[PDB]
Amino acid sequence: QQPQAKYRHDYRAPDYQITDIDLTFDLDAQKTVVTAVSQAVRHGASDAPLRLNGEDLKLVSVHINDEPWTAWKEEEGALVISNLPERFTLKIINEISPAANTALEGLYQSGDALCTQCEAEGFRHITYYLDRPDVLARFTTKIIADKIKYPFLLSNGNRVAQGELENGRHWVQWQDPFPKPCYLFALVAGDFDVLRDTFTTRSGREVALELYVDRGNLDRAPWAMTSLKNSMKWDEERFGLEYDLDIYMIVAVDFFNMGAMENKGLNIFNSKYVLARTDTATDKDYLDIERVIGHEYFHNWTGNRVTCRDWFQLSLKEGLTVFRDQEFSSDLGSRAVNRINNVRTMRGLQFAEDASPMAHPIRPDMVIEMNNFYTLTVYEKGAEVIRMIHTLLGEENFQKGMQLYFERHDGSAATCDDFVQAMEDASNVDLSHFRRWYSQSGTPIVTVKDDYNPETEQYTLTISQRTPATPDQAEKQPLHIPFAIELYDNEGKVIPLQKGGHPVNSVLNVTQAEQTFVFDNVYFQPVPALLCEFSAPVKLEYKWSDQQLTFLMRHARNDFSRWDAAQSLLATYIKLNVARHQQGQPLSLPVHVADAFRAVLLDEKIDPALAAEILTLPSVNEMAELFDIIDPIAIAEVREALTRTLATELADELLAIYNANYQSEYRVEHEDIAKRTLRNACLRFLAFGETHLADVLVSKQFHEANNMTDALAALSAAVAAQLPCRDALMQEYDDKWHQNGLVMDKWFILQATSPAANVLETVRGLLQHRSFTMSNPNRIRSLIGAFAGSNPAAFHAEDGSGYLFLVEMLTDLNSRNPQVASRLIEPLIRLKRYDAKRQEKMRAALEQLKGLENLSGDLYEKITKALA
Ligand SMILES: [NH3+][C@H]1CCc2c(Br)ccc(-c3ccccc3)c2CC1(O)O
Ligand code: NA
Ligand SMILES: [Zn+2]
Repeated sequence: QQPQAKYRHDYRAPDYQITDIDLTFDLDAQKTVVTAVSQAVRHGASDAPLRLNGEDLKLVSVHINDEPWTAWKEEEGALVISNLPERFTLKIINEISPAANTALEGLYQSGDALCTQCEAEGFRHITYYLDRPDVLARFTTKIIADKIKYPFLLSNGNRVAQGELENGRHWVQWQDPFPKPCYLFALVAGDFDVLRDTFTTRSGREVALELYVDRGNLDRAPWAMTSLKNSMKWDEERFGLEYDLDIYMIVAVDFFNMGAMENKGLNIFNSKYVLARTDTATDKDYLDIERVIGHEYFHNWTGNRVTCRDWFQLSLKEGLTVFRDQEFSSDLGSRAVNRINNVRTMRGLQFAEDASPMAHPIRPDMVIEMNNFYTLTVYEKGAEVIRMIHTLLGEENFQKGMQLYFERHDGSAATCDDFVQAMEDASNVDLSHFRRWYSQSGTPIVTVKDDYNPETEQYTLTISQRTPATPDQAEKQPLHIPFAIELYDNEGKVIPLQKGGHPVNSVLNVTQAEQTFVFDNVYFQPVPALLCEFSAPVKLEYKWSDQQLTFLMRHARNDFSRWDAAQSLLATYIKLNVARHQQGQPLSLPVHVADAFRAVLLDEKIDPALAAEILTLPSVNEMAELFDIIDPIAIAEVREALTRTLATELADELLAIYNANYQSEYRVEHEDIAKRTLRNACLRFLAFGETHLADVLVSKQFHEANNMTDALAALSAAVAAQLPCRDALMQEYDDKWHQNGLVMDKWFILQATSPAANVLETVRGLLQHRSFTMSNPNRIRSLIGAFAGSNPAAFHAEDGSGYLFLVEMLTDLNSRNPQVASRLIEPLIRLKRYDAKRQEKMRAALEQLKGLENLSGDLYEKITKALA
């Protein structure tokens, strides 16, 4: 029987608490023996039994105060112990097999090392325990292993004991003084190179930093170490927070499902977010390592010192920590580029999730498998909700709320409501209506109409809002939407906002279904910038003219507004030509639209970081969100045709800007990164010029590149334009990098996203490639996931071959690695967005998976919602 769902309104405090736990591991890959001594305290009724969670455990013994216990019974996923006193010592001994753990949750094998992953509910795969985040205990961990095979034995906290044994075994004991929920426990055993450094806090605490990597990779760790130090200094300056322990350890592992994990004092990272060298890593990799390193470090306060009362409160730490890593990257790098890409993700990927059968509020109300809810909504929309609080309060009040949040809840497990109340009490801003953002799903739609009265010199905005019903909620109500505006006159000068002789704040409080806002002393009919900086996560409906948008592309004060205006301009003609493609007609584009992008290329006063993003066309997933019914083949071909048209009309300007931004020296510095993004944005268009010219330029950049950023941009362009040099370049890349999995991932992504007519045939053949393996999540997502998620034109082939391919892959991964399978099934859940003939084939595919033997709960939850 598949699992029953759990509901947020059923939360009840635990009948039993555990205050301290002493763990002993006798490590072995085939068999590990765990001994756990816990000090327990009963808070519930005297006749309530102790219910411990446990999965795939071989129980060996159960003692209460050293007495072998007889009043216990094992049930599905639990050990139930009865007739207990109010205080006692529980001792459990059980066995596990890390070598058989292909799901990568609990204690498992990563190559030759042993490591753990315990969030959300993985610790119960190690021993019987109260595997819930509102139980906080002080841990002490003793590890015993073969010295030659496992010379390094790591756990949370500080080393407090160590010894050697006979038969070549040794041991180390660790102690972590901060109580924690078990999902923050970590253990690592293996042989590593160690990069060691130090960081001194502003108050004088010296912290030892230790980065563990595979033998031979010390020259790939310096940037990660630098990013850690940068994270520690920034948190002090911006939030006034210092690290609270003596050591900070990071371990890079090749086999990892969840990107990275914030285990107290012992983070475990996917190698993709640690290792970097200029010849193997791109600018995006460097900046991703920075953001992930920061994200995990910032969890030390927003997550660890204050954790979650229950898993429905996940956004309490993830939304706030994402917001923190966004501010970190924005302060240190380009704020405009960070915001633009964060908005592309919201519009392009999160809106669709909110328009799917899996839609949920940032604080879910119902969950079957908690691992299915580490989502764009909980993370990305969660951060937008935090940012809206920052917008309503301001930086000063916002930090006051942070400090009150920590004062009240440091050392406990809190809820989302606790956080909002702290911000409300500290700032004196009423957030009662704002709380609805936590409980209501779906994307609000904000409609705006304006009117200028020359007689009275008044400008009136009539703003309405509505949220369409979602599969999970039939009731929707208006929200508190912060709506930021700016009014520009005929010269591009900002018009002061005022009413009745008093200034009016530029952040409007849109709180009702319909409302009017009147402004005085509007001397000239203005051009509005609406929803500035994406001030709320909503869809905007305003009948722009092409001239208003090109005006904003020229005169808007904030760089984000200039990019946003260009997106609105493109959207109108993306929709035009998709309709034309469906009727067999070629692309049509007014002359004045191409000229607006010509002016961007030739504007010497525009930040090249911004110009590069305006010259980056929306992705196929961003384009899909513009349509009621997705035609993935028309979207893909219209994107190419638009690229070809602009490449021909702007050929001369593109080549000039491309040559002007050449850089002989390669530096990982934001100004250098910006020029390089603008150069490679021009290269995308130039690849679609005359064949002989494009093939020479692309091949030249590939062979002369002194860094992987420029080499991969050329290789990507050769695949995208199907240039004659493609096959040769792709073979050289393979011949050179086939032994480096991280570098080959980029190669698989290009194969899976290729516009070639035989892409599926090539993808299937790559299942036997020397660098691919179904045992590594990174390889799976780079080839299979990129195909189903990032090549919808091929995944949605009219013959249904894409659906059948994915069914085969998921049949394997459902038994091997359900967590990775659940991420790969997401393209099938969106069937209702497509045409009826495609829906029929996709339902048939879901029905096949629905009838699998040993269907995991991960897929059962999604399949059930999809077929409803
Ligand atoms: N608590 C863990 C859960 C694992 C997880 C998943 Br699943 C998906 C995305 C991220 C992540 C998001 C942003 C930056 C870096 C990483 C994480 C890491 C985490 O949130 O620290
Ligand atoms: Na900055
Ligand atoms: Zn996180």
